Amino acid sequence: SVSKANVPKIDVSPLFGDDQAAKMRVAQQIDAASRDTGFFYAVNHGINVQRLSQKTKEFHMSITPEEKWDLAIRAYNKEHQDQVRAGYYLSIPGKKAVESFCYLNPNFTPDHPRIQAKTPTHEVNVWPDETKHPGFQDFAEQYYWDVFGLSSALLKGYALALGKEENFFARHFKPDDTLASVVLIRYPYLDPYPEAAIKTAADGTKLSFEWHEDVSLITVLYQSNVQNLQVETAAGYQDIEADDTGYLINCGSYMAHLTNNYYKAPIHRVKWVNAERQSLPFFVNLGYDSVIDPFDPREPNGKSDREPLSYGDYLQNGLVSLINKNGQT
Ligand SMILES: CC[C@H](NC(=O)[C@H](CS)NC(=O)CCC[C@H](N)C(=O)O)C(=O)O
Ligand SMILES: [Fe+2]
Repeated sequence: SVSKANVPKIDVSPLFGDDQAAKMRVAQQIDAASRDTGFFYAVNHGINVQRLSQKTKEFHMSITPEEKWDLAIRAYNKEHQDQVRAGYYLSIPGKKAVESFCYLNPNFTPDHPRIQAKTPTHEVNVWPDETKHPGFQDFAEQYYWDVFGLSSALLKGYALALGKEENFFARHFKPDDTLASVVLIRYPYLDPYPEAAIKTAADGTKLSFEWHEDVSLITVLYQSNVQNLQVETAAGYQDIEADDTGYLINCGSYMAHLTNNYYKAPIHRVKWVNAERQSLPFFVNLGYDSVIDPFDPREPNGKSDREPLSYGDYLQNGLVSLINKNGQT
C-alpha cells in the first residue's frame, strides 16, 4: 500500500550568507533531493508564514460574491478579456470546490513596456477595494518580494548543485521582469462534499487535482497542515507529509528541459481531503525573453542537444496546456 515520500528538510539559511562551503553543503542536499523524489522542505527560510496563512484566510473568508465577479479572470467573466492569469478563480458550488486568487509581479503597471506592448503572460494585477480589505494588497505585494528573495537564494542552491556559478539561474530572475506568480488557493470543507468535484485516478485514489508536472523553473509552496500531495515514483505514488512551517520545493518542467532531465520535474497530484486548507504556491518564472542554454551534468563534456527555449513562450504554452489537460482551475 501507499508508501511515503522521502522529503528531506534542508536548512537553506546558508544560501543567504557568505560561507561558500556551507552553501555547497546545502547544494549537495538539494542535488540529492532533486535526484530522488524531486521534493524537499526548505527550512530556516526567514518568512513569516504564520502571517501569510492568517492574512490569506482573512481574505478568503471575507471576500463577497460580488467582489469575486469584479475580480474574476476571463474564464469566469467575459468582460475581463485582459485577465488571463491574474484575478479571482471562482468556485462552482456542487461542481468545483477550489477557488483562488492569483497575482503577478507588482512592477507590471501601465508604465511597464511589456504592458504597453500587450505581451502575452504580462498583466496588471487586480485588487479588491482597500477599505473593504484593509492591508491585503500591501501584505500580498510584500509577500511577493519576501518569497522572491527566498527563491533567489534557492536558485543559488540549485545552480551550485549543478556545478555552476551561483547566479546561473538567479541572474535571469529579476524584479523588473519576472513572470513569477503567487496563487492563494482555498480548498474548502464541505458537508456534503459533492462527488462532481472529486476525480477518481486510474489507481482508484480520489483526487482534487490530477497528475501533472509544474509549469515553472521551481515551485516554492506553503500549505496548511493537511496532508494532500502525492509524488509519482517508479514504485507508485507516495504521500508527501505536511509541514506548515516549511516551504515545499520542487522543480518545474523548464528545469527538466534545461538539465536534460537530470533534475526531473516530478509528477505529482492532489488527493481529495474533506478539510479546510490552504495551498499558496509561488511559481518561480523567469523573464519573457530569458533563455537558459541546456546542459547535461551526466556527460563528461556537459553537452546537451536540447534546444534552448525562450521562457515566455514556454510559459504561455505550458499554462494553456495545463488547463486543457487538467481543467480550468
Ligand atoms: C487548483 C489546484 C492546484 N493546482 C494548480 O495550481 C496547478 C498545478 S501546480 N497549477 C496551475 O493551475 C497553474 C496556475 C498558474 C497561475 N494562474 C499563473 O498564471 O502563473 C493545486 O495543486 O492545489
Ligand atoms: Fe503542482
